[PDB]
Amino acid sequence: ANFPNNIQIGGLFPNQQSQEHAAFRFALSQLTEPPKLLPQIDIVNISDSFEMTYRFCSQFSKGVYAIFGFYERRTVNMLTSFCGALHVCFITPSFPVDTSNQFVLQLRPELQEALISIIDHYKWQTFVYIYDADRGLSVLQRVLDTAAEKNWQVTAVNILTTTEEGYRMLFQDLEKKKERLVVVDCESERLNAILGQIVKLEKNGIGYHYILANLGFMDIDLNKFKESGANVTGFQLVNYTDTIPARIMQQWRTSDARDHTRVDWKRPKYTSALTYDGVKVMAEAFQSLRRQRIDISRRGNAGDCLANPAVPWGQGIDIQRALQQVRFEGLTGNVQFNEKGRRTNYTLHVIEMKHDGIRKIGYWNEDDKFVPA
Amino acid sequence: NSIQIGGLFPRGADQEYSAFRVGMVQFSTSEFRLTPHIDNLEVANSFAVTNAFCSQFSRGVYAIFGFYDKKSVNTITSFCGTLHVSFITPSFPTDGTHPFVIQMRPDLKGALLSLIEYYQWDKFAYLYDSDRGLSTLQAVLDSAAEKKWQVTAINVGNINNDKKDETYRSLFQDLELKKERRVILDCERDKVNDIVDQVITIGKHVKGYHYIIANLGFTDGDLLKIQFGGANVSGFQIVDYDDSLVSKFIERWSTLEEKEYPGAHTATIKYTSALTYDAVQVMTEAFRNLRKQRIEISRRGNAGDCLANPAVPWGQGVEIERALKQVQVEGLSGNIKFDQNGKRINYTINIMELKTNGPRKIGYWSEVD
Amino acid sequence: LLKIQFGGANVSGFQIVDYDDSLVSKFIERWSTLEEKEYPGAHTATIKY
Amino acid sequence: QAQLKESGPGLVAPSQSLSITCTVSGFSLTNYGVHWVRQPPGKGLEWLGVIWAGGSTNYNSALMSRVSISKDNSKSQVFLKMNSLQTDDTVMYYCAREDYDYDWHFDVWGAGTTVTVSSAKTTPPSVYPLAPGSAAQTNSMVTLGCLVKGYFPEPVTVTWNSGSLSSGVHTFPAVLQSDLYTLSSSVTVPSSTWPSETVTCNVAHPASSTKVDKK
Amino acid sequence: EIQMTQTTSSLSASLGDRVTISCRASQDISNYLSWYQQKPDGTVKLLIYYTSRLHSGVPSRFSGSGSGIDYSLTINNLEQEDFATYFCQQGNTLPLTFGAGTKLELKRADAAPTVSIFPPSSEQLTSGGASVVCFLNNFYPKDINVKWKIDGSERQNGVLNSWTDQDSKDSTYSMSSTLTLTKDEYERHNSYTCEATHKTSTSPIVKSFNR
Ligand SMILES: *[C@@H]1O[C@H](CO)[C@@H](O[C@@H]2O[C@H](CO)[C@@H](O)[C@H](O)[C@H]2NC(C)=O)[C@H](O)[C@H]1NC(C)=O
Ligand SMILES: *[C@@H]1O[C@H](CO)[C@@H](O[C@@H]2O[C@H](CO)[C@@H](O)[C@H](O)[C@H]2NC(C)=O)[C@H](O)[C@H]1NC(C)=O
Ligand SMILES: *[C@@H]1O[C@H](CO)[C@@H](O[C@@H]2O[C@H](CO)[C@@H](O)[C@H](O)[C@H]2NC(C)=O)[C@H](O)[C@H]1NC(C)=O
Ligand SMILES: *[C@@H]1O[C@H](CO)[C@@H](O)[C@H](O)[C@H]1NC(C)=O
Ligand SMILES: *[C@@H]1O[C@H](CO)[C@@H](O)[C@H](O)[C@H]1NC(C)=O
Ligand SMILES: *[C@@H]1O[C@H](CO)[C@@H](O)[C@H](O)[C@H]1NC(C)=O
Repeated sequence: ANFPNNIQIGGLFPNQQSQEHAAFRFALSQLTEPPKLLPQIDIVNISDSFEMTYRFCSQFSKGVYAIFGFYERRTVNMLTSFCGALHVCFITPSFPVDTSNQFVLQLRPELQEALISIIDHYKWQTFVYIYDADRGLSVLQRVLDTAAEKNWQVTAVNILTTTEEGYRMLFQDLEKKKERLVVVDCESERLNAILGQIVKLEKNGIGYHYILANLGFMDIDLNKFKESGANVTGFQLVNYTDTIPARIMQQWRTSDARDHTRVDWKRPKYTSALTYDGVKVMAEAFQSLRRQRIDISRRGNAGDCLANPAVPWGQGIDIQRALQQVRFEGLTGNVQFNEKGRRTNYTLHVIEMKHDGIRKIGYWNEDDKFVPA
Repeated sequence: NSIQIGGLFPRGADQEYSAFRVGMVQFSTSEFRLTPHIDNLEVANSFAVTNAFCSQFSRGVYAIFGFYDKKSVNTITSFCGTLHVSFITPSFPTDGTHPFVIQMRPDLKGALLSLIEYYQWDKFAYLYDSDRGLSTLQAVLDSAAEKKWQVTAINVGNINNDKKDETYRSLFQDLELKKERRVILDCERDKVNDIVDQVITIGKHVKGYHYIIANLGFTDGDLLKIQFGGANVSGFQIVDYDDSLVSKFIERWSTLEEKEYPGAHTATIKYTSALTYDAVQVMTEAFRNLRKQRIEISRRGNAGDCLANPAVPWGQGVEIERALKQVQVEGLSGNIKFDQNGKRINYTINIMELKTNGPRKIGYWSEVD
Repeated sequence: LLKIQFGGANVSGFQIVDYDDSLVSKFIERWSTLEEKEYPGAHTATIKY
Repeated sequence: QAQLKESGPGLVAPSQSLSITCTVSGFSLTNYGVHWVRQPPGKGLEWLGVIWAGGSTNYNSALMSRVSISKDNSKSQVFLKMNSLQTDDTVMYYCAREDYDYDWHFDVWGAGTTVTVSSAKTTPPSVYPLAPGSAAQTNSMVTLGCLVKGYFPEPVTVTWNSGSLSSGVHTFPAVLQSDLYTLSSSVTVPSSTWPSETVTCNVAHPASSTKVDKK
Repeated sequence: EIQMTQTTSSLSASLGDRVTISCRASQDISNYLSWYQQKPDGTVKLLIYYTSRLHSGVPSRFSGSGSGIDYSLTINNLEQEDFATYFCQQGNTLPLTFGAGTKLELKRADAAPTVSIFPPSSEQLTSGGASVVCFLNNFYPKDINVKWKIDGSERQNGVLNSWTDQDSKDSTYSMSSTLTLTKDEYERHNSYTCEATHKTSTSPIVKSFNR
C-alpha cells in the first residue's frame, strides 16, 4: 500500500485542441508501467488569475499529486506562490521565470546566457533588441546589464508599443548606418506574425543580421528571410534526425496512422517535445517513488485549498525531490534539473541560415560558453 | 448605517495604518459609519493575498482598501474585476486599464521625462528596481530610443544584503569607467538611502554630479547628508508643506505620541500615508454621495463562497465604482479627481532641488502643461 | 577608519602597538574572547594604546 | 492626556431643561468627536447622542425629541441640553471620546456628574438618635443608631462624631421618601467611651448644606 | 438596534480564581465588541477592544474571546482591583448599545446575619409616627428575606428594604430595613420583631422590642 496503481495527475491546458495537448495524451498513452497516470485536463484561460486560481483549487481539492500546465506573465506570480505555499509540484513547459521556488519545474532551458555567448562570439557593439513585453523581460534586464558592463549600444524597442509607422521609423533609423544588427526575443507564433512586416523592410538585404531568441529556429519559415541578403541565427533544442527523437517520432506517426489524435502535428514545434518530456519526467518520478516503497497516499479527503492555517502536504517534499532527481535522455536531449528546479545539462545547437544554407555553427553548454565547429 | 469595508496592510506599514486611523477618526460623518476590518499580511505573497481577499469577501465588504506588490497586482486586479469589488490602492498604478481599481498614486513617467528634457540630458545612468513594475523603465527606454539618448539601465534589485557594499562599489566603479556624471535613482525610501550611503562612502556626492530621485517622496529619505556634499540633486514631491491644509494637518500630527500612533512624532510625512488619509477621505465622500442620492446599496449576507462557479457579481458593485470614480475633493496630495479608468488626473507634482539651505521648490509639473 | 578607507584620499598615521608581533597576538587571542559584562570594552579585536 | 470633565448643574426643577458641559483637554474638539452616555442607578449605560468632529450630530431614536448636543470648537466644549428632565430621567450623564484602532472604541471616558432633577425644596435635614434599647452592649463597639428625616435633597450625608470617630460606621444609602432623605446609619463607636464620648452623628442635606448633630 | 445582553447578572468568586463573563447580541456584531471595566467610584476604562485584543496598559490577566454573537471576557487570576463591574458594547451600528454586565465580588465565609432593632425616640413619638430600623449586619450572601412583625402580627407594609454594598475588609453585605406602624399602634403593640432569613442560616432570627 506504498504507492497505488492509479496516480491522479492534473493538467491546465489553454486550448482544447492543440499540438501540445495531443502530445500530452500520446505520451501518457505510451507508458505502460505502474503506477498508471490518470489525467484530469482542464481548459483554462491562462491569463486570468481568478480562473487559474479556481482551477488550481478545484484540482487540489480532488487530491491531485502533480499539476502539468502552462502559465503566462499574469499567472506565474500566482502559480509559483500557490505551489510553494501548498507543497504541490508544477511541471511547466512554459517560459522560465527568474524568481521562483523549488516546487515549480521549468522544462524550458534558459537562453540569456546562450544569447550573450552568441553576441560575444560575433562581437556586436551597437545593435537593436526587439523585445516582447509579454515574456521577454527577464532576458532584457540581463542583456542591458551585460551591455552596460561591456560598453555596448543596445537600443531596445518593443513590439506592442511600436506601430507600423514606428516599425518604418526604427527600420530607417537602423538603415542610417552601414551595418544592421537586430536581435528579436519573441515566441514562435509572434515571430511568424511579425515576420510579415519584417519582410517589407528586408528585401534589400544590405548588411542585415538577425538573431532569433527562440528554441524553434527550425519552426520559423525561411521564405520571407530568403531572397534577401540577411543572415539569421537561431538556437535549436530538438534534433529530429538522431536515434531517440526519430524513433519516438516514428512511433507517434504509426500510432497516428492507426488511431488518430485530436489535431495533427503539422509543422512540429518544440513545446510538443517539452510536453512529451514532462510526461516522461512525471512517469519516471512516480516509478522511482513506487519502486522505493515510499508511502504515497491522500489520507485526508477533500483537502481544502484556502484554509488558515495552511497545512502543507504530507508527502510533498519526497515527491518534489523525486521529480527533481529525474535524469534521462528524452526528446529534447538530456532532461535533468538542478536544485532550483530549472533545466541544466543541456545542449543548444546554434543554427545559422544564409543563402538558404542551413549550417550548424556549433553547440552550447554550461561548462563551455560556446563550442564552434 | 454600517458600511463594512476591508483593509489589507503589509507587514510593517505602521505609519500608513496610523494615518488610516487618524483619517477614520477625523472624516467620520453622521450619514453612515465605516467599519473596516483590518488584516495585516505580506503583500508580496499571492497566496496570502488570495486568502485574505476570500476571507474578507466572505463577510460582504463594500470596498477593500489595500496595497499590492508587483508579485500580486494580477491577483488583486483579477479578483476585483471578476467579483465587482472596488479596491482603493495607494500603490503604483497598474499597467493599462483595470476596472474596480481606484488608484491613488499619480503617474511619474511624464514628470520624469519632462525633468530630463528640462536639464537637457543626453547620457546618464538609470538605477531601477522591479518593485513597482517595469513601466517607467520601458517609458525611459522608448523615449531614449526616440530622442537618441545614452541610457545605462541597471537593476539594483538583486543586490543581496550580505555583501551589498562590494557590489555597490563595483557598480559605481563601472559607472565611473564610462564617465557617468548623471544618475537617476528609481527606488523606494530604503534602497535610495542605501545607495546614498554608498555614494557618500565612495565619495561621489562632491560637486560635479547630479542625481534625480525618481519617486514622489523627496524629503522622505535622509537628505541632511547630501545637502552639504556639493553636488546638486533634484527630485519630485507630491505633498507640499507650504499649503494650508497640509500645514493644519502637520500641526496636529507632530504632536501625537509614538506610543499610540507609531511614526506620528515626526515633522515630515511619507506620501503613502498621505494617500491613505486621502483614501479615507475619498471613501467617506463616495459613501456620502451614495447616501445623499438615496441609493439603497444595502446588501444582505448572501456573499457566500469566494471562488464560486460561476462567480456571480452583485448588481451594486458597478454603482459603487461609479460613485467612487466621480469623487472630486482636495486633500494632502492636492486635487483628487479620477478619470474613467480610476487613475488620478488633474494633479500637480512639485519639483524640488536640494540646495545648501534645504530643498526648494523650483516648479510644478502637471498633465495639461 | 572603515569610512575614509574607500574615500580615495590617502591618509597616514602612527601606531605603537602592532598586531603582527607574537606577544600582542597571544594577548589578543585571549582578549577578544572576554565578555563585555565582566571586562567592559574587552569583546573587541583591536585595543586602544 | 485627553480628558473630558463633565460639569453639570446637579439639580434642576421638574420638567425643566438641563444643560451640562464637557471641556475636552488634550483632544481638539474639531479633530476627534465626542459621545454622551447616560447610566441609570445600577443599570447599563445608554448612548444618548454624539457630535462628530465634522460638526454633524447624530442622536438616539429614543432621546431624539429631548437631547440636543452643541459643540463650540473655539472654547473646546460640548454641551448637552436635555429639556423636560423627568424624575426617572435623572441618571449619571457622562461623556467620552471615541477612537479607532482595529475597532470603534471609546478610549477616554469622563468621570461623569450626577444629576437628580427633582422639585424638592431645600429642607434642613433632621437627624434623630436611634437608641438600641439595650444597656448591656451586645457588641464590643456600641452600635449607635441614627435615623434621618426631612432631608432634602437626597441623600443626607451622615458622619459619626462629626466625622471624627467613624470606625465600623455602616451608613446605608438613603431611600427618597416623600421628597426626603430617610437615611439610616449604625456607627460602631467606642462602647467603653459611651457615654463619656459618644459619636454624635452629624447629618447634612445634599442641597440645603446644613449639618445637624444628633447623639 | 443590537441589544447586547449579558449572560450572568452577578457573579462572586474569591481571589486566586479565574472567572469568565459572557455576553450575547441580537444580530451579528461582526466581532466588533469591546469590554470595559467600571469601578465603584465611577471610573471607567477600556479593557478589551475588537473583542480579541486588550487595550494599551491593561492588566495582562484579563483577556477576551468569542466571535459572532457570543463573546466572553476571562480574567486569569482575580485580585482586589479586579472586583468591579464589567460591561460590553457593540460598536457595529448606531445607536451603540451597551450591556448591563455583572459585578464580580469577593467570596467570603457563609455567615449568619445578626438581627438588631432600634427603638423610636420621643421626637418620633410626638411627631405622628415611629420607625423601627432593623439593621441585620454580617450577612453573606446578600440574598435574604425580611419579615417585619409589629405587635407580632407580621405586616410587610412599610418594609423599606435598602441594603448596602459589601465592604472589602468586612466581606459581609450589611442589610438594613425599616418597619413602620402608627405611634398609636406601635406604642400599643406587643412585640415589633424583624426576622431576616439568609442562605447560610435557614432559621430566622427576629429582633423584637417590648411595646
Ligand atoms: C483571458 O483573460 C484575460 C484577462 O481578463 C482577457 O483579457 C481581457 O480581454 C478583454 C476583452 O475585451 C479586455 O477588455 C480586457 O482589457 C483584457 N484584460 C486585460 C487585463 O487587459 C482575455 O480576453 C481572456 N481570454 C478569453 C479567451 O476569455
Ligand atoms: C550530464 O550529467 C551526466 C552525469 O552527471 C553526464 O552525462 C552522462 O553522460 C555520459 C556521456 O554520454 C554517459 O556516461 C551517461 O549518459 C551519463 N552518465 C551517467 C553516470 O549517468 C554529464 O556529466 C552531463 N552531460 C551530458 C551531456 O550528459
Ligand atoms: C547642477 O549639476 C549639473 C551637473 O551635471 C549642472 O547643471 C548643468 O548646468 C547647466 C547650466 O549651468 C544646465 O543647463 C544643465 O541642465 C545642468 N545639468 C546637466 C548639464 O546635466 C550644474 O553643475 C549644477 N547646477 C545647475 C543649475 O544645473
Ligand atoms: C552573411 O554571410 C555571407 C557569407 O557567409 C557574408 O558574405 C555576409 O557578409 C554575411 N552578412 C553579414 C551582414 O555579415
Ligand atoms: C543533430 O542531428 C544531426 C543529424 O544526424 C547530427 O549530424 C548532429 O550531430 C546532431 N547534433 C548533435 C549535437 O549531435
Ligand atoms: C483641475 O483642478 C483645478 C483646481 O480646482 C480646476 O480649477 C480645474 O478646472 C480642473 N481641471 C479639470 C480639467 O478638471
